[PDB]
Amino acid sequence: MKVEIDSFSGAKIYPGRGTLFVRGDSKIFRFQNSKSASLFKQRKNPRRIAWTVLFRKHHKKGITEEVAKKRSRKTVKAQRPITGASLDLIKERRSLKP
Amino acid sequence: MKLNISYPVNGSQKTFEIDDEHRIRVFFDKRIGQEVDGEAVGDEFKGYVFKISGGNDKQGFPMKQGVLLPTRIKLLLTKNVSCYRPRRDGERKRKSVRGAIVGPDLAVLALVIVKKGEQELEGLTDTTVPKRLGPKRANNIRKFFGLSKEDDVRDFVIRREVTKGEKTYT
Amino acid sequence: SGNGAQGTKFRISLGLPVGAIMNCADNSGARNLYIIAVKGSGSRLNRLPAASLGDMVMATVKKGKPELRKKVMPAIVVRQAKSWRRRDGVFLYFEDNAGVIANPKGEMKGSAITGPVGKECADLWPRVASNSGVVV
RNA sequence: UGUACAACGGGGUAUUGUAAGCAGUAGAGUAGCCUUGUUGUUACGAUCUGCUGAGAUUAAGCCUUUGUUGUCUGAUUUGU
RNA sequence: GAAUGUUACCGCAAUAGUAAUUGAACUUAGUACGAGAGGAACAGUUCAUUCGGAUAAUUGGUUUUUGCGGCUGUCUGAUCAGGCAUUGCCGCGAAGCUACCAUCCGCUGGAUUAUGGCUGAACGCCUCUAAGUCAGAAUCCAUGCUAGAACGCGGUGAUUUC
RNA sequence: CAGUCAAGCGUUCAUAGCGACAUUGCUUUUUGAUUCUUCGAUGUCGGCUCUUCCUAUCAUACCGAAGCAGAAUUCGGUAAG
RNA sequence: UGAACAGCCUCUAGUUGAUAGAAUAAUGUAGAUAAGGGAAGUCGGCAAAAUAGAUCCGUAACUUCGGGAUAAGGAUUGGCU
RNA sequence: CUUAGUGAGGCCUCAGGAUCUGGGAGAAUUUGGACAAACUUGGUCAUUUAGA
RNA sequence: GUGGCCUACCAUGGUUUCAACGGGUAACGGGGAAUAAGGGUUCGAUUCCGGAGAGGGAGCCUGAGAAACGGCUACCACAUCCA
RNA sequence: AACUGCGAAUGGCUCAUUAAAUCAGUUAUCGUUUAUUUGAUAGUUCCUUUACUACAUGGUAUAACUGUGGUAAUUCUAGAGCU
Ligand SMILES: [Mg+2]
Ligand SMILES: [Mg+2]
Ligand SMILES: [Mg+2]
Ligand SMILES: [Mg+2]
Ligand SMILES: [Mg+2]
Ligand SMILES: [Mg+2]
Ligand SMILES: [Mg+2]
Ligand SMILES: [Mg+2]
Ligand SMILES: [Mg+2]
Ligand SMILES: [Mg+2]
Ligand SMILES: [Mg+2]
Ligand SMILES: [Mg+2]
Ligand SMILES: [Mg+2]
Ligand SMILES: [Mg+2]
Ligand SMILES: [Mg+2]
Ligand SMILES: [Mg+2]
Ligand SMILES: [Mg+2]
Ligand SMILES: [Mg+2]
Ligand SMILES: [Mg+2]
Ligand SMILES: [Mg+2]
Ligand SMILES: [Mg+2]
Ligand SMILES: [Mg+2]
Ligand SMILES: [Mg+2]
Ligand SMILES: [Mg+2]
Ligand SMILES: [Mg+2]
Ligand SMILES: [Mg+2]
Ligand SMILES: [Mg+2]
Ligand SMILES: [Mg+2]
Ligand SMILES: [Mg+2]
Ligand SMILES: [Mg+2]
Ligand SMILES: [Mg+2]
Ligand SMILES: [Mg+2]
Ligand SMILES: [Mg+2]
Ligand SMILES: [Mg+2]
Ligand SMILES: [Mg+2]
Ligand SMILES: [Mg+2]
Ligand SMILES: [Mg+2]
Ligand SMILES: [Mg+2]
Ligand SMILES: [Mg+2]
Ligand SMILES: [Mg+2]
Ligand SMILES: [Mg+2]
Ligand SMILES: [Mg+2]
Ligand SMILES: [Mg+2]
Ligand SMILES: [Mg+2]
Ligand SMILES: [Mg+2]
Ligand SMILES: [Mg+2]
Ligand SMILES: [Mg+2]
Ligand SMILES: [Mg+2]
Ligand SMILES: [Mg+2]
Ligand SMILES: [Mg+2]
Ligand SMILES: [Mg+2]
Ligand SMILES: [Mg+2]
Ligand SMILES: [Mg+2]
Ligand SMILES: [Mg+2]
Ligand SMILES: [Mg+2]
Ligand SMILES: [Mg+2]
Ligand SMILES: [Mg+2]
Ligand SMILES: [Mg+2]
Ligand SMILES: [Mg+2]
Ligand SMILES: [Mg+2]
Ligand SMILES: [Mg+2]
Ligand SMILES: [Mg+2]
Ligand SMILES: [Mg+2]
Ligand SMILES: [Mg+2]
Ligand SMILES: [Mg+2]
Ligand SMILES: [Mg+2]
Ligand SMILES: [Mg+2]
Ligand SMILES: [Mg+2]
Ligand SMILES: [Mg+2]
Ligand SMILES: [Mg+2]
Ligand SMILES: [Mg+2]
Ligand SMILES: [Mg+2]
Ligand SMILES: [Mg+2]
Ligand SMILES: [Mg+2]
Ligand SMILES: [Mg+2]
Ligand SMILES: [Mg+2]
Ligand SMILES: [Mg+2]
Ligand SMILES: [Mg+2]
Ligand SMILES: [Mg+2]
Ligand SMILES: [Mg+2]
Ligand SMILES: [Mg+2]
Ligand SMILES: [Mg+2]
Ligand SMILES: [Mg+2]
Ligand SMILES: [Mg+2]
Ligand SMILES: [Mg+2]
Ligand SMILES: [Mg+2]
Ligand SMILES: [Mg+2]
Ligand SMILES: [Mg+2]
Ligand SMILES: [Mg+2]
Ligand SMILES: [Mg+2]
Ligand SMILES: [Mg+2]
Ligand SMILES: [Mg+2]
Ligand SMILES: [Mg+2]
Ligand SMILES: [Mg+2]
Ligand SMILES: [Mg+2]
Ligand SMILES: [Mg+2]
Ligand SMILES: [Mg+2]
Ligand SMILES: [Mg+2]
Ligand SMILES: [Mg+2]
Ligand SMILES: [Mg+2]
Ligand SMILES: [Mg+2]
Ligand SMILES: [Mg+2]
Ligand SMILES: [Mg+2]
Ligand SMILES: [Mg+2]
Ligand SMILES: [Mg+2]
Ligand SMILES: [Mg+2]
Ligand SMILES: [Mg+2]
Ligand SMILES: [Mg+2]
Ligand SMILES: [Mg+2]
Ligand SMILES: [Mg+2]
Ligand SMILES: [Mg+2]
Ligand SMILES: [Mg+2]
Ligand SMILES: [Mg+2]
Ligand SMILES: [Mg+2]
Ligand SMILES: [Mg+2]
Repeated sequence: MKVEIDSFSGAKIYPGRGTLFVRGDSKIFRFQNSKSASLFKQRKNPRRIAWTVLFRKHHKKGITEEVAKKRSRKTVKAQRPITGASLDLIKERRSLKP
Repeated sequence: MKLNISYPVNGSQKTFEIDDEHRIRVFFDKRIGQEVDGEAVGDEFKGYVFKISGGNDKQGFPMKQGVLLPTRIKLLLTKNVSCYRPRRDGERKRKSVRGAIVGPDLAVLALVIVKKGEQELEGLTDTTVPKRLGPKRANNIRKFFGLSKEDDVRDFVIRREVTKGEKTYT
Repeated sequence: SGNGAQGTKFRISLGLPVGAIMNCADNSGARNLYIIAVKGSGSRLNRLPAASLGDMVMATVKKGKPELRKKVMPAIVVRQAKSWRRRDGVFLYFEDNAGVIANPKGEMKGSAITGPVGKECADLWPRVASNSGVVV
């Protein structure tokens, strides 16, 4: 069970919903409802039709908290040395100086 | 599906096989680079935070960070790109690619550990595996060791033993 | 359906009444298929027999190589455009009415099928599984 | 005379697809006064943007309500 | 819908109407049969046709929701918001209605027919028949379904005082 | 449209399937013959629609027969659900 | 507005005369729209649908050389500056 | 050959910014172009050709 | 890189009976070949030179150099393997 | 093994297009690009210009490799750890 989305508007297409359009070039278009789907056949350009996902995304609308910082980073610092040359004698001689 | 988890602090790796929809479904609609908390996936992994790194669907096609889409798309790839190794000078090829968005169409989700859980995982935090090759360029030795352009390298290089049987060589 | 069709066929919206013209979609010579009967059709005073996906019909060719014109022959609707609906809730429709010419056994006359093909048609005539590019 | 009923008002749900107003270094461009401009200034210009997925409509056979206001004995008949 | 006290509720069932149809793929089985060529069927499964009764979650249709938006001509000085063009024109458009264009559902017992038989005389033999009797059909009667006799019926509640 | 006799057809074998000469019937969607009813008027082909009925059954149910090996067919019974 | 005494809207002038009220069943009359197919309907495309202005480009058979010809087939069209 | 219509794809360009470093790199993505295959429909030229 | 190569603005030019333009070519061009009075006629896909193509078109990456095909990319026509 | 460099634009094959095109003989670059081969060709690079700038030589990121994987299937390749 997959929710699909509207290849014109961008809205989730819950099971058994709307209309699916297999075009001549074999590219499929799923429309949630006949509004997008006719707006589609009318050769309308979704980046011009306000209420769509694509129009918004492109017009920087409402996003606010995705352009907000997060907090994901670690701190490692562990040692393995080199395979074939005693991993013991590579932290004693690794006592460094400056 | 299968999880290919890497432990990159220890350089350890191991797979795990997870049936049960709700257990998996924690990865769904997550993208490459999104971190996942671990108790959702199991109770061994309780705590462990996984950043999602790559992985292949059935039929074997690879993922590709930066595509979006939970589908496959056929792309033009070049030198200096993932899932493409060019056979010839300035050779581009048009190849299928799977999206960075996990779905249940995957056989293997590639995961990199970022934070350890309250419990050890056996083939990952129990076992530690060495870095194969050590510093070779001049200054790099001086930085793996911290030596000042004084201490003279020569003797700070690594020396890998191996035996002729009765002759053990350096 | 009928002769040499391994499989059944769950009912699908009938979009092709006798006299419809579907594009010829194989490399046979034909430009179009003009449906004159439907195999396995029903009988009811004044209904037209009507084809859908992966039915076998009987058409003549209106446009095509003269050696293919003015004669009756089997054909198989491979693309619908009158939207039908599957047992998974989806109402899907192609962009054209189109089928490929065949024999009673259900073997094609060209060596390919240009354009897509619905699955229900392909799940039904093996030789169409052969020649199909992108199914559904 | 009450988990009363109604008129509104509120909340949901749904339709359309961004209201009026005001603002703007958006705008092919255009006028006018000189203090003729090292953005000169005052306005005007289809359209564009922002406040604004806003505004408008949403039971008339949608849902719902602690709110507001109101309503709660007119008429006729019936017997083994 | 008057009248069999009034009114109400729950029921009974006379009589009557009645409904389901046909095909295929798998499988059986390349099987029995056949020198071969050829080549079935019963049980099982999956779908279909014709028909019928519903139904509106979905998909489609419909649009005076004159709901939103758009466009022409004009009239209100402009602005705002609007009037007229027998519903001006266009896209979208809920609700309702609605479509094998959409979805769901369409029951199982008995009795028999032809026909094959049992036992068995007539007629020391023989005979499915004479007496008696088994099996039997898209038939018939039921079960089921729709009415409910407005002069067929039952159970039950309450039954008026100025 | 259906019978009776059965000379013949059917390799053989009258009647599996047919059947001459003859002869017996039935039916009333043929066509005739008749002119009883209607000429102070029964609207007059075909189709569309839609209902119902008949059976001399094309299909579907279950059968008997075969010149039925099988598959196909054929003759026949109960049958108009 | 527009080619216009066309259609549509308006000033002047003149009307607001045509039983009424409540609903919005079947069937109608009049005005409409329908997925896919596209005359398979039917005596017959009956009806209905489609076309349509202008600027431009392009334009066949045949001809009484006058035509056939808006033949056919195309593109274009607001606003504002 | 070619009108008209539709138009792949790389290229140029307005944008984009998964990430990944020091204003820069940079994928999916996308605007506008030139180039332009190709499909549909017609026309045209050449060369063939069935036929009572 | 010269250049209507292309774009803008501008003029109205350019070729032709001394045959333009168009059609044909079972036409790649040349070195050459066959035929021996001479003049000629006929021929050259084909070992050397130039050119064009890599199934038909276009597009391009890399590069000193390709519009390359025993390189990519798109479409058209072919056509292969499969779970 | 792999990286890096160079080569894969030569060769070989065919004659389909091609009729002022190609090709030929003859010119032109005062009209431009050129790997290579050959010969030449380089004291200048920092900075308010004494408390100086790694020159005794400044940076990381990768292949191969290890190890974990995916697909019926290709000279497919992903995640991780090195140099
Ligand atoms: Mg709708
Ligand atoms: Mg619609
Ligand atoms: Mg009819
Ligand atoms: Mg459809
Ligand atoms: Mg094949
Ligand atoms: Mg395939
Ligand atoms: Mg009130
Ligand atoms: Mg807005
Ligand atoms: Mg506003
Ligand atoms: Mg304001
Ligand atoms: Mg009502
Ligand atoms: Mg309130
Ligand atoms: Mg009394
Ligand atoms: Mg029936
Ligand atoms: Mg078999
Ligand atoms: Mg066989
Ligand atoms: Mg035999
Ligand atoms: Mg129902
Ligand atoms: Mg119905
Ligand atoms: Mg609806
Ligand atoms: Mg409408
Ligand atoms: Mg309006
Ligand atoms: Mg206006
Ligand atoms: Mg204003
Ligand atoms: Mg008025
Ligand atoms: Mg009027
Ligand atoms: Mg009107
Ligand atoms: Mg409009
Ligand atoms: Mg209705
Ligand atoms: Mg159905
Ligand atoms: Mg039905
Ligand atoms: Mg059923
Ligand atoms: Mg029942
Ligand atoms: Mg029962
Ligand atoms: Mg009984
Ligand atoms: Mg018995
Ligand atoms: Mg016996
Ligand atoms: Mg006797
Ligand atoms: Mg008996
Ligand atoms: Mg008896
Ligand atoms: Mg007897
Ligand atoms: Mg029955
Ligand atoms: Mg009942
Ligand atoms: Mg009675
Ligand atoms: Mg009565
Ligand atoms: Mg009663
Ligand atoms: Mg009674
Ligand atoms: Mg009673
Ligand atoms: Mg009683
Ligand atoms: Mg006779
Ligand atoms: Mg005789
Ligand atoms: Mg005999
Ligand atoms: Mg005999
Ligand atoms: Mg004989
Ligand atoms: Mg006899
Ligand atoms: Mg008689
Ligand atoms: Mg009679
Ligand atoms: Mg008769
Ligand atoms: Mg008389
Ligand atoms: Mg008479
Ligand atoms: Mg009379
Ligand atoms: Mg009369
Ligand atoms: Mg009469
Ligand atoms: Mg009468
Ligand atoms: Mg009369
Ligand atoms: Mg015999
Ligand atoms: Mg036999
Ligand atoms: Mg047979
Ligand atoms: Mg019988
Ligand atoms: Mg009947
Ligand atoms: Mg009867
Ligand atoms: Mg006028
Ligand atoms: Mg009147
Ligand atoms: Mg009137
Ligand atoms: Mg009235
Ligand atoms: Mg009506
Ligand atoms: Mg229609
Ligand atoms: Mg249509
Ligand atoms: Mg048409
Ligand atoms: Mg026609
Ligand atoms: Mg007719
Ligand atoms: Mg007809
Ligand atoms: Mg007809
Ligand atoms: Mg006529
Ligand atoms: Mg006539
Ligand atoms: Mg017509
Ligand atoms: Mg008429
Ligand atoms: Mg007409
Ligand atoms: Mg229309
Ligand atoms: Mg004409
Ligand atoms: Mg036209
Ligand atoms: Mg314009
Ligand atoms: Mg394009
Ligand atoms: Mg440019
Ligand atoms: Mg793109
Ligand atoms: Mg000829
Ligand atoms: Mg001829
Ligand atoms: Mg130049
Ligand atoms: Mg001129
Ligand atoms: Mg001239
Ligand atoms: Mg001449
Ligand atoms: Mg040639
Ligand atoms: Mg020559
Ligand atoms: Mg030559
Ligand atoms: Mg040749
Ligand atoms: Mg040269
Ligand atoms: Mg070849
Ligand atoms: Mg090439
Ligand atoms: Mg080769
Ligand atoms: Mg080559
Ligand atoms: Mg071609
Ligand atoms: Mg598989
Ligand atoms: Mg190399
Ligand atoms: Mg060469
Ligand atoms: Mg780096």
